[PDB]
Amino acid sequence: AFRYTRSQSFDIFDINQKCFVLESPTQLVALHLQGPSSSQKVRLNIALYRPRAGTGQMPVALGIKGYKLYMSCVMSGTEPTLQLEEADVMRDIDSVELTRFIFYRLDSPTEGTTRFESAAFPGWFICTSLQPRQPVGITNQPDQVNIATYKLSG
Repeated sequence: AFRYTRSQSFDIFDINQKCFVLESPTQLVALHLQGPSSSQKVRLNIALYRPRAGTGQMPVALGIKGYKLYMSCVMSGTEPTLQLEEADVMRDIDSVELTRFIFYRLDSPTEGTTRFESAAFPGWFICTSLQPRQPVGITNQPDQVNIATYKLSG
């Protein structure tokens, strides 16, 4: 279904200039990182895939750079949930199960912004809260009382 092509490291901020930090090994939070603290900003190692749902094709996996984690979308209880999993780099994504790691990177090239739509959960997008220091999650209402728009730089 998808084969790995290459990775590239990016800084990422949401549209309100919050960055990601790894609050605990299983949870990202978004905050305005500043002042006087030891919290380390997360960079993404974005693995680009080639193919072998409403979805704009640039399928990617999102590695949490330096922490040996990849983002995934999975059912928890009865609700789609963003999680972070210890996973090695995957050459092949060739099952419904492994599709949990794939997002479509949706760039708005003119504006230089990006959204990330789950491949396992089409219609669900990676989002942050309007409030700082809350978990990064997924939503089927992107940018509606949350932020689902990012600016990447590499």
